[PDB]
Amino acid sequence: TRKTYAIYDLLDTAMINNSRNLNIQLKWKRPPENEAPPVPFLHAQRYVSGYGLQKGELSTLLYNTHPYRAFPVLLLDTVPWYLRLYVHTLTITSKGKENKPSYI
Amino acid sequence: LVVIICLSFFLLSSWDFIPAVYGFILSVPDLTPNIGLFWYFFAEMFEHFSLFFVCVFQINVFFYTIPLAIKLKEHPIFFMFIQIAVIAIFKSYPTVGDVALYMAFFPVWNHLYRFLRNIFVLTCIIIVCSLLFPVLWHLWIYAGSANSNFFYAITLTFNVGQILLISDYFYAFLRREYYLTHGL
Amino acid sequence: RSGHTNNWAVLVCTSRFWFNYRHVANTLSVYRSVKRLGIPDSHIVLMLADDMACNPRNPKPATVFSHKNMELNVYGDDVEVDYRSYEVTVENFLRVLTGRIPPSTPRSKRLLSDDRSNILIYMTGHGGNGFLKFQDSEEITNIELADAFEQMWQKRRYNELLFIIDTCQGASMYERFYSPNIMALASSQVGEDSLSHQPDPAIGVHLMDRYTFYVLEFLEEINPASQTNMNDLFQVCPKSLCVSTPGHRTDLFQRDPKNVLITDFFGSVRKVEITTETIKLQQMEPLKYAEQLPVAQIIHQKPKLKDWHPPGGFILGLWALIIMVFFKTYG
Ligand SMILES: CCCCCC/C=C\C=C/CCCCCCCC(=O)O[C@H](COC(=O)CCCCCCCCCCCCCCC)COP(=O)(O)O[C@@H]1[C@H](OC(=O)CCCCCCCCCCCCCCC)[C@H](O)[C@@H](O)[C@H](O)[C@H]1O[C@H]1O[C@H](CO)[C@@H](O[C@H]2O[C@H](CO)[C@@H](O)[C@H](O)[C@@H]2OP(=O)(O)OCCN)[C@H](O)[C@H]1N
Ligand SMILES: CC(C)CCC[C@@H](C)[C@H]1CC[C@H]2[C@@H]3CC=C4C[C@@H](OC(=O)CCC(=O)O)CC[C@]4(C)[C@H]3CC[C@]12C
Ligand SMILES: CC(C)CCC[C@@H](C)[C@H]1CC[C@H]2[C@@H]3CC=C4C[C@@H](OC(=O)CCC(=O)O)CC[C@]4(C)[C@H]3CC[C@]12C
Ligand SMILES: CC(C)CCC[C@@H](C)[C@H]1CC[C@H]2[C@@H]3CC=C4C[C@@H](OC(=O)CCC(=O)O)CC[C@]4(C)[C@H]3CC[C@]12C
Ligand SMILES: CC(C)CCC[C@@H](C)[C@H]1CC[C@H]2[C@@H]3CC=C4C[C@@H](O)CC[C@]4(C)[C@H]3CC[C@]12C
Ligand SMILES: *[C@@H]1O[C@H](CO)[C@@H](O)[C@H](O)[C@H]1NC(C)=O
Ligand SMILES: [Ca+2]
Repeated sequence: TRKTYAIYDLLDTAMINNSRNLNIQLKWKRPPENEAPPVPFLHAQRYVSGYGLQKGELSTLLYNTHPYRAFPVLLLDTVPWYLRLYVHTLTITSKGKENKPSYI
Repeated sequence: LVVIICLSFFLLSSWDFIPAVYGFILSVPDLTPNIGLFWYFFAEMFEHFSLFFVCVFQINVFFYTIPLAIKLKEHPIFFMFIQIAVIAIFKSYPTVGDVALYMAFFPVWNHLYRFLRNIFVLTCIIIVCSLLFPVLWHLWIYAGSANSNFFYAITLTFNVGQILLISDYFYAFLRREYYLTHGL
Repeated sequence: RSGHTNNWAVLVCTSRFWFNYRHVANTLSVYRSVKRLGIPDSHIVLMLADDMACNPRNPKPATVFSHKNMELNVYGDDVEVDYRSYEVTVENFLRVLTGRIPPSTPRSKRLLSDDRSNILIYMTGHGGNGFLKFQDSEEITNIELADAFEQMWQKRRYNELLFIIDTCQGASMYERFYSPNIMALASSQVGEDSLSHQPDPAIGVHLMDRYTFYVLEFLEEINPASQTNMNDLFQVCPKSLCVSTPGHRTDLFQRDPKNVLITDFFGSVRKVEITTETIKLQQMEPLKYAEQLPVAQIIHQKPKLKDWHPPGGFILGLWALIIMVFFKTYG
């Protein structure tokens, strides 16, 4: 994205001298609902499913908010030994259909 | 045995199945609750004495074969029945499927009914413990209102009832033999 | 007139949770005082069992206070802690004292004292008659501490030692000492066994214990160039400001307390020698950065997945064995 920055050069003696210091001020409030920037193209969440003290499930949600482009992601998970995992129960679903990973 | 083991090697070209099966049975590393006597004992153990106690409690299974063969030399099938019951009671990871097998033999020995004592109470106790397993499992694991001591007590009672029942049958057998030889 | 050449300090807090704010506050006050009087941060071994300065429950983050006026922060801007919440235990404390530490332990976390070193030890927590509790699981008895100090004396790892404990019935912890050159102070006697409870409103907890509060107030007036002896710390917090009675044991110690300065144990005063001597001296391929996330290479770095099938030799062996058995019972 094209971004504009204001630069304060502290080595310039026009900016900072012995007789005058620097205090920068900035006016900003939460913008109205309209004119707010769009959400990023990628974000994710993680949670635990079930109840009790015997069995459960670990779930992750991945979002693609781009209008027309698909892109790949690489996912890394580490789990302690006490939570024993069953790999024949692993499922990946997009839009109600099964998604087959290229590498695992 | 030798041929079966050597054949098993060639399925995956490894010897890794052996520690995974027989070492697991002999060493009892997993502490999942069951109807047996090992899990809570080894979850509450002082590390100094663990080796000694595992050795003792796995010798206990193989212990009785020799004296039982000395006494029951002329009655091999009753000997088999007793041995199967002992295996079911004192194994490391027991299940009710192991229990059903020796209960299938009770009709063979029901001509000994007149010499049986305290059969009624033992049957009632076993029946009660069977139903009390799921309710206390629920109260511990889902409700959160109970703890592991309830479940441990139920396992203790179940095993004690089994032992008493087997001892009763053995006594009745010997009493009938005595009356046959010496007179009623 | 002391005869030492360096100073050390070991300050330990053995509490847990957020409602035990007081013990951590006491330890922080001691750390502030000893730093202000001169002992470097590399010669202080600080062990804290829980964090109260950046606990999310703290209404004022990164601060710990001693009084409700909130005019003195004892955590300070400059602080360094060697042992965190899960590495504080009876076993590690005993290892640090006796020197029997795992080989890979760094220098900053060990006590490297010698024959010419004065040491100060301070402890606080929940205790009883003859024991002090670490977190809630374990305890240390007076016999073990008395044994560790004799282990330290036999190798000549100190010159003089000062031991202070702030607990209920704290006098029981110095009864079994039997090594030379140890002086001990306590906040309460064996009978005295209750503890105060006046929570602060704005923060929500009880701030600090009384004895260490008055001891820190008497150490706030002492400066690096002070001539105060150890006879003035024996008259601090009389039963009238506290409700318990402080004690001292000084029969294992060789010097007169009227000749022992406060800075011999709470500060660092060096021995200096002017130097007046001198030694005569004669006058083509560029390099590239790695690629983040190469997709095709990742896909081709692993062979494709084919379904598993039993080997044929195993099948042949099985069926040959079975039929060989069948040809015995039938023919
Ligand atoms: C028929 C022949 C039977 C053969 C053998 C008998 C075997 C089973 C039968 C009966 C039981 C005997 C063995 C039972 C022992 C364990 C079980 C137990 O007692 O616990 C209680 C279970 O309740 C029951 O037993 C009955 C409920 C249903 C079961 C029915 C029984 C069988 C029925 C089958 C047939 C019925 C009808 C059939 C006929 C048709 C649960 O209570 P609780 O947990 O609250 O109490 C415990 C504990 O209590 C005991 O165990 C009793 C002690 C001796 C019992 C042994 C019996 C003697 C002889 C029996 C005779 C039987 C006949 C034999 C002859 C043939 C114990 O006192 C405490 O130590 C224990 O801890 C306590 O738990 C709680 O206590 C603490 C305080 O709350 C607490 O500790 C924590 O908190 C403290 C802070 O103050 C701390 O200081 C502690 O460090 C600690 O840690 P903390 O910081 O809190 O950390 C917390 C983190 N979680 C404990 O937490 C707390 N749980
Ligand atoms: C038939 C009964 C009475 C005993 C005879 C059966 C033998 C053919 C088997 C049974 C157990 C086997 C042993 C079980 C375990 C091991 C450890 C194994 O060591 C490893 O290398 C395991 C780990 C690794 O590969 O690094 C080497 C083979 C050996 C001695 C096996 C050799 C073949 C043995 C003796
Ligand atoms: C019927 C008679 C003649 C022999 C029956 C077979 C057993 C005597 C053998 C067969 C396989 C053996 C086991 C194969 C592998 C191991 C793992 C080996 O190392 C471990 O991993 C031990 C477990 C642990 O200490 O954690 C220890 C012996 C053990 C259990 C062996 C013990 C003896 C076993 C049960
Ligand atoms: C007829 C044969 C089976 C011998 C008679 C039975 C017992 C005299 C022996 C046979 C197999 C032995 C077991 C083989 C393997 C193990 C695992 C071993 O585990 C370890 O050493 C790992 C660490 C630990 O858990 O202490 C403890 C002893 C134990 C149960 C042994 C106890 C003594 C046993 C039951
Ligand atoms: C020969 C059979 C039938 C009966 C003899 C008992 C055997 C199986 C048992 C009895 C005592 C046992 C030993 C007891 C303790 C130890 C120490 C440690 O190293 C683990 C195995 C080891 C060395 C055991 C090996 C198996 C053992 C020798
Ligand atoms: C900074 O100080 C110099 C020297 O006094 C002065 O000339 C200059 O005007 C000061 N800053 C400004 C306003 O540029
Ligand atoms: Ca330090």
